Amino acid sequence: VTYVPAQEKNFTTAPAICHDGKAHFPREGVFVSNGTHWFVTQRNFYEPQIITTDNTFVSGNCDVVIGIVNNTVYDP
Amino acid sequence: LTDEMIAQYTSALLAGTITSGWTFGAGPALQIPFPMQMAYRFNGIGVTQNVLYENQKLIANQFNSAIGKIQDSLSSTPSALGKLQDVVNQNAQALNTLVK
Ligand SMILES: *[C@@H]1O[C@H](CO)[C@@H](O[C@@H]2O[C@H](CO)[C@@H](O)[C@H](O)[C@H]2NC(C)=O)[C@H](O)[C@H]1NC(C)=O
Ligand SMILES: *[C@@H]1O[C@H](CO)[C@@H](O)[C@H](O)[C@H]1NC(C)=O
Ligand SMILES: *[C@@H]1O[C@H](CO)[C@@H](O)[C@H](O)[C@H]1NC(C)=O
Ligand SMILES: *[C@@H]1O[C@H](CO)[C@@H](O)[C@H](O)[C@H]1NC(C)=O
Repeated sequence: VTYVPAQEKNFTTAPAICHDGKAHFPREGVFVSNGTHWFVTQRNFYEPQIITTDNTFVSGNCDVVIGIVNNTVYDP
Repeated sequence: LTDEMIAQYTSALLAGTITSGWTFGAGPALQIPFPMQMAYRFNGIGVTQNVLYENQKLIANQFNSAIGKIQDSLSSTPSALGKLQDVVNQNAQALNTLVK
């Protein structure tokens, strides 16, 4: 008994998010967008979510990565 | 199968692994940038992914240098393909002994 996925779709992606001069990386997700909004989802199934401080970790300042975008991060 | 057919198969496998990763071995193939694939493979041994994103050039240079050194190491040392040569020699010796 096996598991096979299907019905794929196109999206755009970025390696990291720079907010307030710091680089934010995903925990176990991928950063995706469909337009004017950005979300985080798991690899093997589409499930968007809002970016908070409980699914990202911070390292350094957004000056060393090749490819980084500006966006806001919710603060609970 | 002729030689060019096997070469075509090897090229197909190389292209598939370069452009997709491990996704094409189970179901349809999906596309992803190469540095992200490298970061994901880093996460499989116990290293956080940011380590890759701050040392890209160093890793790329080391990779290229290793490939060049592999070419030179293969070229220089003469006795590196012993197994296949041994197989050919054994078959030829058996046939010659049979004919004699
Ligand atoms: C996908 O894009 C659509 C539009 O192209 C977004 O739809 C609206 O987004 C706003 C703000 O994000 C919401 O207030 C609206 O409720 C959304 N729907 C409509 C009908 O306006 C959508 O947010 C994007 N993301 C997802 C996951 O669908
Ligand atoms: C995604 O985009 C490519 C071109 O970039 C296009 O050929 C393809 O039909 C699109 N959709 C899917 C599901 O790949
Ligand atoms: C992606 O490729 C385009 C095409 O050359 C380039 O302009 C852009 O800077 C690249 N983005 C990266 C490497 O983040
Ligand atoms: C992000 O915003 C800063 C100012 O807040 C700006 O200088 C920088 O160019 C922006 N970068 C991107 C990728 O939008």
